Amino acid sequence: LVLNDLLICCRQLEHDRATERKKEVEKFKRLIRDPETIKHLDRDAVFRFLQKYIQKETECLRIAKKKMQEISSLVKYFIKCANRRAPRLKCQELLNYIMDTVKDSNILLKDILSVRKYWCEISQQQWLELFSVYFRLYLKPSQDVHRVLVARIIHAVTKGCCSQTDGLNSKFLDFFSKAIQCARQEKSSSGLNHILAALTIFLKTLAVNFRIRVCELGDEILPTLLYIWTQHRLNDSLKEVIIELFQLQIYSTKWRSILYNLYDLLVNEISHNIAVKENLIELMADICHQVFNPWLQIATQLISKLSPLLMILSQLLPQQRHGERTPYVLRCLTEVALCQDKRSNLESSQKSDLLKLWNKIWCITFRGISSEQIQAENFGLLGAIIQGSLVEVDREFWKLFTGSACRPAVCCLTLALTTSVKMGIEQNMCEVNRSFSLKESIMKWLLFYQLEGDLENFPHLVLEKILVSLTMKNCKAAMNFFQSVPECEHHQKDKEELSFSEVEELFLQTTFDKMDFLTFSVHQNLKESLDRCLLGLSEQLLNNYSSEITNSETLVRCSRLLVGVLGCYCYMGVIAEEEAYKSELFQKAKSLMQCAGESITASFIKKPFDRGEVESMEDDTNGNLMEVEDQSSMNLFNDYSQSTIGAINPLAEEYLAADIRRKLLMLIDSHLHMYLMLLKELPGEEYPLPMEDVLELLKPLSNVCSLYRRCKTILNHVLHVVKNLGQSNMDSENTRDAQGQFLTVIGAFKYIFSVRMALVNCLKTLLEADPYSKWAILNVMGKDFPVNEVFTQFLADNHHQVRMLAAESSRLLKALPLKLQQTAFENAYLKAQEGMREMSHSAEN
Repeated sequence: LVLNDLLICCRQLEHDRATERKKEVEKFKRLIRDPETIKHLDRDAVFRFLQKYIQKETECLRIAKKKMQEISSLVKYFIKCANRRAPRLKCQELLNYIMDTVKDSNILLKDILSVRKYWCEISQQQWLELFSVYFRLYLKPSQDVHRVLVARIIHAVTKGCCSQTDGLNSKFLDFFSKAIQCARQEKSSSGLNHILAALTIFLKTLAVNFRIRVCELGDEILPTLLYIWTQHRLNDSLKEVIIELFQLQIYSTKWRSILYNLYDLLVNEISHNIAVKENLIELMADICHQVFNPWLQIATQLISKLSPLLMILSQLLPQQRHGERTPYVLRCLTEVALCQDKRSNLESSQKSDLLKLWNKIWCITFRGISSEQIQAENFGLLGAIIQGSLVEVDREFWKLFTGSACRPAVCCLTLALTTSVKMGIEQNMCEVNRSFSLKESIMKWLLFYQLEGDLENFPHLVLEKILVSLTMKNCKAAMNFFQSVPECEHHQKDKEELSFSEVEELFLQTTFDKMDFLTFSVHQNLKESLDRCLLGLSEQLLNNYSSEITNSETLVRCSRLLVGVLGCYCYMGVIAEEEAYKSELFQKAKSLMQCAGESITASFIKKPFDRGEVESMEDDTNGNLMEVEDQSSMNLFNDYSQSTIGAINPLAEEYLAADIRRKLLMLIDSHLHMYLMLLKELPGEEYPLPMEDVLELLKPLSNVCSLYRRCKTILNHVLHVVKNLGQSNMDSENTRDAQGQFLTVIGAFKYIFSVRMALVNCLKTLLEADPYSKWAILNVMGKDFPVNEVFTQFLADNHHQVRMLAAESSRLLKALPLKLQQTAFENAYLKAQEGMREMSHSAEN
């Protein structure tokens, strides 16, 4: 046993290069069972799992002293060693992975295998992962596996994920890039460099970024072949140099504009339905670059005509509307005139009209210069549009999109008629936009609109009941008529097995309160509401008993349990007893245990992002439990009858954790005093994470509660210290972190001693190296409401800040932010209050 595999390991010496031809299979067989050998690997077979490197090449690479399958077999053997597959073995997964480099004459068998080997390894580390460059060197070389091409992005992820690291100006690829951009294939996966570039983008000069762009572009422009790459291409400067181009306006961009020239007709290059334009939504977004780089009429001229050509400017139209505000109110007519002709008549003209309607909407806030002639023409078109008055949908959009020209009301007929919400709940609001009273002139409209409200009998309306309710003016003429009207349906359709979960039905629940409690006084009708209570009490237990399928709808139903309160307001504020008192015990445990019920039970970037997988995308089932947890979140939301269910729930939640990360997510989602162990979740949990994960990102919201609390009073900070020790002690590996730890400083009074109610030396230390001074924001609170010697201390800090500024290529242009705009930021704090010494700093200026 102890030596049994050691025999096989001794046999691995005999399964080394010479005699290997059998015992390796026998090992692979010994592998094929190897009882508790991974346990021994967790015990002594790590060395075997390491011999699974160490002996392996000693078997293999020594035997390696045609027929590449031997490697592939050895690869299989490794893959078999890998097929331990519980296994981790990062060292070989480095070294053997290093050994899995070319440069370890290869079968390239690690190509997906390392990629395969990249999942929870790349959970753990990189270290350098400099072999990314070797890999980069590898792809830089001649032979074809497009595998590396996106697998670059893996290395990029390897940097881009936990690395807190980058370098070489990403230049090697960048160098290769335009080199590749001479002529090549395998580009879209290879486009992953853009991501790497995007990844690279951190805290560096867009100038430093600016190199290759048009360089690819025209060379790029020649082929379309993968729009994906092209899209992938379409990305970057359309942010980055857009980040450059969002800038100098306030602050070769012409060449970029020239590079953008390449776009201008690249618009024309579009073959495609609106599909190319649809695909060009990005390019439309990229066209927003073209917005203001002044051509808007040349667009209207490019809009001079045209069947699909309609769609283009039509597409372009919203982009024009969208990509900024402030086109020419002069050009408005130029559009509006051009718009007048086109937008009306076609099957497509609707989209144009919708755009025009949107453009019209876009015209609305367009302001400052009044000639209403266009508006009149529009008001004329307002008829001419309302003249068309026949559509599937976009009129629903176009409606207020026309109506915002105010928002005639002659179509309040169609509003009373709205059964024929998409427009309406808006258009009605757009109508309710007239006044409390104004649009109401027909006394029948409201119930007619409530008869127009017989259609959904539109969850998007969540407050539009009050919007529906807006006509009362204390008349209450139709008041209860509609109230029972569905309440009739509420009875009239009453079935336990029927469709249309009561969500939408309960969606009327406080709509009454959306009239009166909007405008006991509420609790009077609570029965007519409590009708929903049973309606709510209708479906509750069923899957709550069942633990079977189909409850996604119910989850979707339970999704409305996310109608929230969480603050101080009239309207949703009115929802509270309309919810909370409304369900006192109703589902209270009934929902609750269902959680305890739930309790026991292109993607390629996730090799590193298995943690991101560990973050996010795992499981739809119990996403309900999440939806439940969300529904459960109401408890906390409620927590300011049957509250201790919440207390139970955490006490329940307290139990232990893997998908319980999502529970740990819930663990955040939170006596509050007594609740301290709610943290104690993290206390193991965080400690468990060596956390290449963002994981404590949520910890902030948790710490937010910790804040919302912090002897009995004590350990939380003491823990949250460890939370800080999670970082300050870490003193490394954020790229992210501390922004909440920054936020943590609210309520100012060894290892943890210095920080507690000071901590700012970190905030001081927070200054220089970051996404550049990510922390720089954190300046804001720094003194933000101090006391005097505190302000003095704060000054001393402000000094210590000014002091901190000391330490800070274009890293100076970075220090320009990084010392300076940061120190300039350091001002902005001084921009706050007092104890100024204000330009006594600017003495430094």
